[PDB]
Amino acid sequence: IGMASMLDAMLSRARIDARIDLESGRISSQDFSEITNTCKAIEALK
Amino acid sequence: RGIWKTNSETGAQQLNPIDGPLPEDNEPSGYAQTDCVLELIEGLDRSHPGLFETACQETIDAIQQTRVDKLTQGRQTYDWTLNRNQPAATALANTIEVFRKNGYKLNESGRLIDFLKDVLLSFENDSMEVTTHFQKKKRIRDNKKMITQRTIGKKRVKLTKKNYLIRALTLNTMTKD
Amino acid sequence: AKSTDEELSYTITGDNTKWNENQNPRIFLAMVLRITAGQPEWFRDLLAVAPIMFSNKVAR
Amino acid sequence: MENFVRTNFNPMILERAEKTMKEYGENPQNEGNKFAAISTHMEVCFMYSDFHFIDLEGNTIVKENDDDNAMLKHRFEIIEGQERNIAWTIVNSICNMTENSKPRFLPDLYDYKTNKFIEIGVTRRKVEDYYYEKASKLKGENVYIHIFSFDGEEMATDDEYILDEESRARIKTRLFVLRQELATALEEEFSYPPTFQRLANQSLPPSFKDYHQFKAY
Amino acid sequence: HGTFGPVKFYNQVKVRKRVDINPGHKDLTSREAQEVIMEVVFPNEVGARTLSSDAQLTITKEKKEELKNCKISPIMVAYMLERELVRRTRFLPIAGATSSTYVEVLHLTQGTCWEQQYTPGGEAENDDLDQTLII
RNA sequence: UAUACCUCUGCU
RNA sequence: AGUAGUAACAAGAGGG
Repeated sequence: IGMASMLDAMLSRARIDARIDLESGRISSQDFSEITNTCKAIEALK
Repeated sequence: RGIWKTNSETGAQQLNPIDGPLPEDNEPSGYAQTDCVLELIEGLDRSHPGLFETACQETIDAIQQTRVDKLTQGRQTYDWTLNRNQPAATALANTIEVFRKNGYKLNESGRLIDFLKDVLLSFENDSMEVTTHFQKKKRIRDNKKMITQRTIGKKRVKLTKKNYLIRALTLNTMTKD
Repeated sequence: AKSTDEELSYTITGDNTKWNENQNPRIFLAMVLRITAGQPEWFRDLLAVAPIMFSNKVAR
Repeated sequence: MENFVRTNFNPMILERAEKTMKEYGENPQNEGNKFAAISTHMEVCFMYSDFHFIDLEGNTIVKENDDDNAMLKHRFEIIEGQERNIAWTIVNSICNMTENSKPRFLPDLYDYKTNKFIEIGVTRRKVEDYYYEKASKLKGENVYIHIFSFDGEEMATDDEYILDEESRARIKTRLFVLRQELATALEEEFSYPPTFQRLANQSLPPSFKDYHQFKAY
Repeated sequence: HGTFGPVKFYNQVKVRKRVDINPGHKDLTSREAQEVIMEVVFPNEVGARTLSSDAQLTITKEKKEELKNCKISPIMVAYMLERELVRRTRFLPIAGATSSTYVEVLHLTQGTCWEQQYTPGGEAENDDLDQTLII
């Protein structure tokens, strides 16, 4: 359920999944910047 | 034996047999009497106290909780967009798209009662716009002869207040096999 | 159970002819309004929509 | 005032303020009770999150750049101003990898260093009237409710201020200016539009002349 | 592990009755079962509600433990748990035992003119044993 | 206009 | 011709 957008919902999840997977998990520090750059790049394309 | 009257909005000639003359033979009649119906429905209410109440109470809760999703389920519906039968979900998506393209987006909430508002509000428009599709015979070169090519392009069409209303009150027909 | 030993019982194996062709949308509006008596008027009017559209229905 | 959030705040907060209010009934024209109050609920979250980050080991760092860049990470996450299904996915993803309490009602932020969920609730009441209204209700679990004041005074749980004194100083002056511009500034509906109403009038028994009339009968 | 006895031939009287058709249903409502399934297979994506009962807690820990590291579509896991947990009933004509494990094998145990005596594998529940002892 | 071919379709 | 039966199939559409 959600009045929010399909792309915007995916973007919110994309950031926070990368967060917890690094913050306390098995993903590298360089990869968190790589995911959020793409999310920012997608956010720029609207 | 009922009462003919022309409709204000559609111009359709409508027969009303109810509360009409009582039948005088055993042939199939449709002269139902409103007061006799209400007596039987009252009789049903007396014999099952609290039934109508809880029946309505459950139907109230449903209407509040029901989403627009729920009309993707079930059998084929007649699509007014194309004047043909289509799967439920595509007829829904088609009606939502054309409603969204005109001034109707209450269903953006997601709840079904808001989609139902959009349907009653859509009768007030007297210039309802629908994109149709049609075949176009293009010609392109190929390797070194020029062959004809069927392609499809879209064209917008406005509808009268009758035209749209007729289509929303239209029910499709076919033979049962 | 509710009859006496003096009473009779017959059973009609029953069919209604021309069932759909003689059931009227106006009568369905009477039913819906009576079944919903004393409920909120928005809920009465919402359920009343279908019978109304059926009364003004047109067939392809 | 209807243009209280529009003249003051930046363009990014206005689109956020438009979002989840559309659900019950009211709109930006009716009430001045919980219209603009939701807008600053997001503004406080940005001030809480911005200029505050964490080091490689696990220590607080209050920098000036504010764009992470590899080696340093955000200290807070914005729960308020999201969809309800996304809101709990934020909360639950955190509580999976750190065995903490799952709150009953919605929180607004979460501190990553200290592991504290933060329910924001600033208003014109002083301190004790709105600290123990929430605390004697959301009890047992350690939801860190930060009760500010409109003027200046401040009362947290055990005076255990996780945030440094430089940033919370400017947060008081942020609310001190918006306070000064207060003075100088469950239903359900369904009815017929007129076309369907006329159809409704024509779909009755012959004796009746009006939908309202038949419904009364 | 079922055991067969003899077939007796007699006029088999069948009472049309609503009965369980999901033997070993750990009895929960559909909403309660939805929370359990979400916890097990989609742990990160759970809503506001939590595991209210100890029925829900023990079943969730068990399912998480049993289904851990099994390469299969989560959609299929969610599907089977839905079928497994929620009680389901049907009107069926039944001669004799009405318990779920007997209902399961009506095709095998009863015909029009015959009873195939049969005891399913596993132990009978005390509830069922107490009810039948009284009768 | 006929005769060959070629392409899509076999519940839409 | 034949199928069939209250109306169809006995190829339809296109390269026009």
